[PDB]
Amino acid sequence: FVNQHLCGSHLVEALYLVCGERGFFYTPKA
Amino acid sequence: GIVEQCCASVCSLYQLENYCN
Ligand code: NA
Repeated sequence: FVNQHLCGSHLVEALYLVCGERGFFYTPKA
Repeated sequence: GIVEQCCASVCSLYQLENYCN
């Protein structure tokens, strides 16, 4: 489900799901 | 950054995993 254009909450939900308990960092600007 | 790579273009598992802690 990751091989598409993922924007906004959509992208964050993909990080959330794939990263699991590791967590992630979301830096839209850098 | 991830916007350019995953929003402006098609994302990949590889790219997303780059942002996992
Ligand atoms: Na891309």
